[PDB]
Amino acid sequence: DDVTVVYQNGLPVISVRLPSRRERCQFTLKPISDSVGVFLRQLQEEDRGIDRVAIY
Amino acid sequence: SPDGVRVAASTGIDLLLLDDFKLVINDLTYHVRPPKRDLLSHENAATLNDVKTLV
Amino acid sequence: QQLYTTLCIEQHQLNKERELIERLEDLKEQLAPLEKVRIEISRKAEKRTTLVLWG
Ligand SMILES: CCCCCCCCCCCCCCCCC[C@@H](O)O[C@H](CO[C@H](O)CCCCCCCCCCCCCCC)COP(=O)(O)OCC[N+](C)(C)C
Repeated sequence: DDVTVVYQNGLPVISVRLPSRRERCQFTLKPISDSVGVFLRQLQEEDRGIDRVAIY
Repeated sequence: SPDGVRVAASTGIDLLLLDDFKLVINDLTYHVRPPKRDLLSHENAATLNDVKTLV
Repeated sequence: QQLYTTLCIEQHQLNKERELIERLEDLKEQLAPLEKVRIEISRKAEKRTTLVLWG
């Protein structure tokens, strides 16, 4: 599995695999109104087994 | 999504109702099929000519 | 409402205010060299006005 970023309706959709159920999940990002830490907060809200997140 | 990937809880409803989806409630998966408009004749100057004719 | 979503109008409005904020904070970029001269000129003009008042 990869992490795929595509564009739908002018917004980026990023499809990442969550660990606790091992099913993918797509996140719709807003390129102006949103930040990195709100994307990581949504990523920890979707699955509670994502205690450690980082982005480099 | 109909491909099988989950849809995160920050996705708006207006982005969700542009395609089919599946709704899982406890263990039953209901295949929701919303009434969608066309996307072939959805050139925006024609959709604005529909809004102009209706108003 | 199905045109407000497929044309991505909310990001267009936020792009518009981002353009306005950038134009405002770039008009304040070429002003800060000039006020360093203007404050000097106004200071050494008030320093000569108080001379004729006390005179
Ligand atoms: C630049 C280098 C420094 C120079 C330092 C030397 C300064 C030399 C002095 C120059 C004087 C300029 C200031 C003028 C002060 C005079 C005050 C005047 O009021 O005295 C009157 C006496 O009159 C004076 O003899 C001259 C009258 C003024 C006519 C000349 C005008 C000079 C103005 C030059 C521009 C400078 C700006 C003015 C600064 C206030 C008596 O008061 P009063 O009778 O009860 O007036 C009634 C009050 N009103 C006006 C509000 C109704």
